[PDB]
Amino acid sequence: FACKTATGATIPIGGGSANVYVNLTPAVNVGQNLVVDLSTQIFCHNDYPETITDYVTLQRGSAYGGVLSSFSGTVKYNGTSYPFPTTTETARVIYDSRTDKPWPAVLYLTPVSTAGGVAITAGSLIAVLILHQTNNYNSDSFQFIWNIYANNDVVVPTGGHHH
Ligand SMILES: OC[C@H]1O[C@H](O)[C@@H](O)[C@@H](O)[C@@H]1O
Repeated sequence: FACKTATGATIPIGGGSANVYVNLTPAVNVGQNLVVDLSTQIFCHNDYPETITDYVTLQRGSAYGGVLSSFSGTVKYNGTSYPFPTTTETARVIYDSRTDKPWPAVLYLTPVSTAGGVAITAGSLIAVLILHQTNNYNSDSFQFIWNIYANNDVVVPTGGHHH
């Protein structure tokens, strides 16, 4: 079992870490959800599907930068919504093919009530997600650590008399 990003960063058998750079909607209005769909950027495969079934969860997710300071939200993993930051492991997804399959993780993040102005800066680390892989074959338990960086600034528009 190993994983890669659409841009070509890889994490090999046994786990490791990689960086994922994401485009974000540049203005996230109050009450709205900024959606970070990692299933278009992170893909994984099973190296021995004839004999081994791989089980993959989101084990932990932490918030950073502007997301930590100015957003609240959830992570939708394989269709079920969990808190984000996430300290409790999710249900599992089965990987059973040598063909790359998306990792079905999507962040839904809404600005907190005191947000306003620049909330996320380009290049900043905004999230870390731990993909946990086990299987039905041996004792392997591996962590694939995805560092999620913003490709662009995100602003929460404000009102007032200054524009
Ligand atoms: O993907 C099938 C199998 O491949 C390798 O042996 C290791 O990555 C295992 O942990 C995994 O279960």
